[PDB]
Amino acid sequence: QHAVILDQEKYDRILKEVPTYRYVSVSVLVDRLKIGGSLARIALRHLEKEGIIKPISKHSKQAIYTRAT
Amino acid sequence: THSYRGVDLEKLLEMSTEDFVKLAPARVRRRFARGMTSKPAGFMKKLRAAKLAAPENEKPAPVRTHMRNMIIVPEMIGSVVGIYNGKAFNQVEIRPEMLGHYLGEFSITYTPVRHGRAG
Amino acid sequence: ENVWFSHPRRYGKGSRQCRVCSSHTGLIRKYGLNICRQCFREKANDIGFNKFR
Amino acid sequence: PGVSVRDVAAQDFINAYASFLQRQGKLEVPGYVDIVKTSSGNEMPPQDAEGWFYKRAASVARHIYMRKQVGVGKLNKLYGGAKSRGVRPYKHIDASGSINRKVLQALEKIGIVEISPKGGRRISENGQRDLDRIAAQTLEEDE
Amino acid sequence: IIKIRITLTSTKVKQLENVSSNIVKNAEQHNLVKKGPVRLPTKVLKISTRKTPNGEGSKTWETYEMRIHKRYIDLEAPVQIVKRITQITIEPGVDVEVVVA
Amino acid sequence: SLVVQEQGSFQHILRLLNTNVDGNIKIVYALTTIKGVGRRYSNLVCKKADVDLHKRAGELTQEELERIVQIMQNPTHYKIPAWFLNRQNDITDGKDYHTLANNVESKLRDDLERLKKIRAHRGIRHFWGLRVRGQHTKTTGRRRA
RNA sequence: UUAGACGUUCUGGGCCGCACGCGCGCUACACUGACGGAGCCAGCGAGUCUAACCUUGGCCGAGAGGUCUUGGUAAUCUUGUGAAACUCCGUCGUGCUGGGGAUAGAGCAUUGUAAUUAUUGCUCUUCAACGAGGAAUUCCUAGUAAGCGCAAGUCAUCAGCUUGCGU
Repeated sequence: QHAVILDQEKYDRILKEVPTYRYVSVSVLVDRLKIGGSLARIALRHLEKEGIIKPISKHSKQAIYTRAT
Repeated sequence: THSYRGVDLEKLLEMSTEDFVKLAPARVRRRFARGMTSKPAGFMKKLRAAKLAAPENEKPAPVRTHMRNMIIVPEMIGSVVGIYNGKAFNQVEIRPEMLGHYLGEFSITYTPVRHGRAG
Repeated sequence: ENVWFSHPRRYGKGSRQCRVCSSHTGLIRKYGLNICRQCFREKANDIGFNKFR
Repeated sequence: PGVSVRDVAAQDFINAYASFLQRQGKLEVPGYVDIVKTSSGNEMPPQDAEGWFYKRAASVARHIYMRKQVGVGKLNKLYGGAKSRGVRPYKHIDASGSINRKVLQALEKIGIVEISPKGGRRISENGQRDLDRIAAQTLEEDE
Repeated sequence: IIKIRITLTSTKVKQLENVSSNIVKNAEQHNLVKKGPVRLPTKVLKISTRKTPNGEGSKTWETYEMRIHKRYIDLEAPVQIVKRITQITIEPGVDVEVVVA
Repeated sequence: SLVVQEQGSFQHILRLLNTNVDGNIKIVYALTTIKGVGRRYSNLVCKKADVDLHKRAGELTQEELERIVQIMQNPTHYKIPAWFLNRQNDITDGKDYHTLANNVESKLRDDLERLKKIRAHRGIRHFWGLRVRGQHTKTTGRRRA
């Protein structure tokens, strides 16, 4: 079903597809990509410490992110 | 081969009823911690006195009683007891693995169902 | 005959009873009243329990 | 111009103070810190298994700061919640008392609360001095 | 002189307030410091029986109430005038207790 | 930013105590498919075996799994207190055992057969296939199955 | 009917017994969620003198609970009843799964003269049906419906019930 471990063929799919995502979120990752949900909640952290997406609101039950540029 | 909680069966009989409770479960430990004036001597005198009737042959005379709420102790091993179910005394020989149980566990108080099928 | 009344009555419905009719059913023991439901309803007015709202 | 812990957000103070207690490393966490459920209404142990005890010690010290004095019976009612007893409805259940008593004894040994007249435990001379210093740093975190 | 306290308890408003009024009226007939009547919150004692004997009918419920009004007055007086004022104002339905200190 | 790129050491379904453990769920709840461990026993044995709880089961190289199954089969030697234990002063030994994967259905069978051959009231209810605890039967418990 | 009692009292048992049909309900079928930390907010009330009631605080214990004391005959003490839903942060990630907790095993306690046909509480283990319920059918118009707990009655012990109360 949904992948829970990065396999370096999903990793480059992260970097070259989330800039095309104008709305990006936990449920956005698991629908268009096939990712484990808890991997998405780690990915949205990783996509913030180096800016590829930017936060507009961070609630514990809902994260909302847009492309940085 | 039979042991209760690590002590052998030949260690059970050569052991007082106080030392048996010290390794019993919590219900048995609680009852005889507050078991003063429980009147235990009237029944237990008739059990040892019935073991002298049979020298070496088959099981002793039954000792019928109403006390369904009495915990089986190792001094009762080998005796036979008629336990009042409410209308009738049922003889049950006290097997060694009956320790810590109530006498009412071995005399049912109802004839179960037999739903239909008159036959 | 030393077994005549020997069963303990120290708690539960067998010990307490109504002080007007000596029943065990429907007892009211709020504020130490000890009167049955039906007896209390006939003399709540004398005790001082009126019915306002 | 001078701040108390009442000018700091509760969650942001307790997290910041819990980290400070662990960095000092002198609290004498009990050996049973990783076995216990912390209430009989709970189902599972605390998830942050390394530093859940420092968060109770930080939460309790702020609570004693804001109140006059409390004892281990008031903390059990505070930290307890509803219990799922399956097919029967929920009800309030008090928390574990051994944990709160060990927290209070640890705080007395570090010397941040003290035994009080009228019972319970009040916050101490060093308690106000030390709670307010981390209270000062938490305001000035924003660069 | 001595510090005294008079506590009044009744189930009747009209029979209690005039008794406390007589207490204070005798208190400034010969003047002394009042600490006048501090009315405690009224207590409503509720008994909720069902309605009936036997449970036939709609499940209708009654509630009966007894209302307890309580008042205490904290006076100080010489020892002589204590007994007379505690004995003159005696009225049915009103329970008066006097605490010595 | 906890992204890790391990690719080769991951493993699918794997056997522990003769049970297929799912390899791609978190280890504490992956162990709970073993009959005899639960969400709170497995948590404590992972803590005692010193496993990072955030790992999937496809992690946990074989010496860590060997440590884990050492803890499960012998808890009291690794400071687990005797009140987690599934059997305490059990029925014959007086020792403290935590019953595990295949022994759970057998020790239960041992206990039922032990109190069936004595003709205790619990045993007769078990043999008849009725509710052995003191609970009503007139309206519930239908569809014996 | 009234002495071999239909009076009364005592030991046991039953009222709870299960092929099955019905009525009131409780918990659910999960992400508007479960779990773990953190925040922290009521109102109605009840409570012991020749009797052991409500119990703060210290100590012990994983917990249930134990123990040493204390306050209160009460707008004074329990009690600000620091209630629960709720709120914040994190773990889970659409999988009858970390939803659900029926059924069952082993132990530790508490009330009671007495707990077996589990009184009840707790600890570990066991992990059932249930994926939003056919014909039918109930209640309800604003601080109402619904969600959420709390006190009291019954009580020695037992609340999935009721009478109220607030959120």
